Amino acid sequence: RFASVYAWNRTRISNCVADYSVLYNFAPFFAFKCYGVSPTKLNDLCFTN
Amino acid sequence: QSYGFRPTYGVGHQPYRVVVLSFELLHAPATVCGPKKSTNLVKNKCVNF
Repeated sequence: RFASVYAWNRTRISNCVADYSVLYNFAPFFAFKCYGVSPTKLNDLCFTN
Repeated sequence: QSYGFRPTYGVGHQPYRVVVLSFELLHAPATVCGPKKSTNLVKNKCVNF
């Protein structure tokens, strides 16, 4: 039930160890372009949120 | 571990046969070359070699 664009769905992420490598099997991933942060070494970054 | 492929899979999961060509154009005895016709050699005259 992905929300429409006009009312997008915002999801809070809290204290967790997030491995950005087990999500590759979750979606087709037509495009995975990324900005200033690169997903290559992302698994080595600590986020405020 | 198994890398099975199914035609029912969507984009981003279909097999992607890839060939990558590695070159070493570092100034060194060159062999593999393109289809440029060799001309006669001229000395003591300004040319575009």
